[PDB]
Amino acid sequence: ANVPLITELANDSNVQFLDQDDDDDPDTELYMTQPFACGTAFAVSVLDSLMSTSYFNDNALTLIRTLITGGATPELEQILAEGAGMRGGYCSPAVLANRDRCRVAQISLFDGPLAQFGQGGHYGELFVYALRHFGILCIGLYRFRDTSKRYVITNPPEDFPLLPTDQVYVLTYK
Amino acid sequence: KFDSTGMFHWCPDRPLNDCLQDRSQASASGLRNHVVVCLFADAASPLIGLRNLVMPLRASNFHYHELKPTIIVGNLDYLHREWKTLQNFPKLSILPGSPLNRANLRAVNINLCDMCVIVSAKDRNMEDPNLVDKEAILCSLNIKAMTFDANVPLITELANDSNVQFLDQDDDDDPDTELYMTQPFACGTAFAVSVLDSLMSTSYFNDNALTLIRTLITGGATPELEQILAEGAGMRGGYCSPAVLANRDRCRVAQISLFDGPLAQFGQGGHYGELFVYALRHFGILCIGLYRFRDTSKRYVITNPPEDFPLLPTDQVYVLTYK
Amino acid sequence: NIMRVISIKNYHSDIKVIVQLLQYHNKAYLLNIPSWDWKRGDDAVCVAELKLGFIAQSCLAPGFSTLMANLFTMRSYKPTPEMSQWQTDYMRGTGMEMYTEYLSSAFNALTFPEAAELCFSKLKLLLLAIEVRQESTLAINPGPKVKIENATQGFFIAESAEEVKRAFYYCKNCHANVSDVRQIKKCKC
Repeated sequence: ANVPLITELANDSNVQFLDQDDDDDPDTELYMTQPFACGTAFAVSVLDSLMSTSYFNDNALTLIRTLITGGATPELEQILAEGAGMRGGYCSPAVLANRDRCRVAQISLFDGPLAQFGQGGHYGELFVYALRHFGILCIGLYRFRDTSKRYVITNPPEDFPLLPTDQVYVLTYK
Repeated sequence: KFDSTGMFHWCPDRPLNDCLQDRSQASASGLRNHVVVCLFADAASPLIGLRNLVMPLRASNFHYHELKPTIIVGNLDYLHREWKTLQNFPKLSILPGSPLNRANLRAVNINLCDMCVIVSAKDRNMEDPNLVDKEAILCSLNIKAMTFDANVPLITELANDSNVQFLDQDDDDDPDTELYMTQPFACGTAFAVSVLDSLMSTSYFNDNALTLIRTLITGGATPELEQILAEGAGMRGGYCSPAVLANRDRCRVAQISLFDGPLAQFGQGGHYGELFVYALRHFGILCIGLYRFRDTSKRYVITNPPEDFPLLPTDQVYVLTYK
Repeated sequence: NIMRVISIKNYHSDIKVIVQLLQYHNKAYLLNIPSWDWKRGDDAVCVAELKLGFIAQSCLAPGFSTLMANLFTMRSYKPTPEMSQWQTDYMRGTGMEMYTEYLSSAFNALTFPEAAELCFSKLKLLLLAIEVRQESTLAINPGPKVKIENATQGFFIAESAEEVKRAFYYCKNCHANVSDVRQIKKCKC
């Protein structure tokens, strides 16, 4: 039962049918629904909304791809266009230095040096202590539903409490 | 070596696996100064009849070493049907895969090429009117954009005429402008199928028109071949007698430049009339028209200019030789 | 859709064009068009790249697909009294969106960690990236080796564009001890 799942859905209103505890109206909009907050669902219609964002903010679509694909350079587009495919080679030390870049990852506050904040700290204290000593940047939280679904919080305020059983989105550099 | 008629070059009934190649075998073979044919087709598509492209390239007018080898690029399941016609010709080289893979093109060497043809064979004029030659237009753009260690000879089969708009970069032309006045149709990079409907009129008015065309185009398509090809046996071999081999000595279309040679004296600042008479008396050569550079590498066409017409050094002339 | 772009770019070369493709490999055919310039505003939105890409990042860290979907898209903040605690705090997050603007002179010759501390503590804003000069390029959360030059574009996440202006209007001497952050809006430092 306690399984990580994620589903590609063409139609948005079909999100209704997934979960058991549907404490939601049919008239309610997609993003406010339970499973889309937990990340068990995902719509294809989000890609049409990205067309708008690319028009208004010029440096938006670039930022997205860098976060998503890992490191999709324009060199690969030209190389993949040839038809030979992914070319091998073990590379020089200069090229292998490019791997040292950021990646998205999730950290819990059950164990580790950051667990001191989990008993009853704040998000601001976590942010500064992470950035100075370790070189870590926190984006947002990923809490339990009540006190195993988990809703999302993108960039909370400074004065915000933190439970022990919480999880945080992080941009590491190692 | 030759046909029963003694007009084209001949070979025995080869299977398809002799002339087939991989990318490595194509690159390993040092091909230069050759013909390429980008063929777009499915397995279950109608036959074009590629014999009529290759046949005039393999005329008995040209010697064995002079023949330009052809390199067809397309689907196998298509070409298996057309092989029964093509098998009896020298210097073919069928490469599988689509002509949009640059690896297929770079192995074949479009870099060193005489002419790269593009032909479609899919079910066109069915769904849309303007998005018909999308595969032909993309392929021409693909080759122009592709570079290696742009200046490529190209020619494209277009069903719709207004699609000529999309080819060139420097389009200094209105959309309302008629086909023949457009840039690429003067240069010869484009060619319409709609020209064949206009030939129906010419055949009605002038009785000895369609005959003249075929003699210039096909090389030597006699009515004997029509009866022989009707039997179903195909292109019959035989090395022929000296009487039949005398028929190969006939005219052929060819192009001459005025950069080098004995005619280069006129290129500095002569006239077309002086070139015409000097060519005809001494050599036995007939000039039809000029093929100039655009300005002072596209090249527009001039069919039969006046006598008092200047000639630049970097010019080219259409010629009917007899050797 | 590529053919459509050709006709558009044929009619007028200097025009901004954005395209939806399905396969990733078709992006190369846009580069074959000569008037196509990604430097000057032209873009290409692949379905397959982004569709599976969001799903891929969820495998690494779950629920990131929603974070990103809510970040870039437009969402209405409206806390009603019928809602519970977890639903209300979620809505606060969805309203926060992507905004870019130049930095002040105070950030010159500082590191990215040292920069973000001043942004989070005093200005109450987050930083993701800086447009580093070279052919310029983007870099998400760089190390302390890289420093900031003059007139560098910041990458922020915040409630609205009005709050991001506080990055531009700033000084070490003038805007030091300010309690209420709404007071900071002075040009003449």
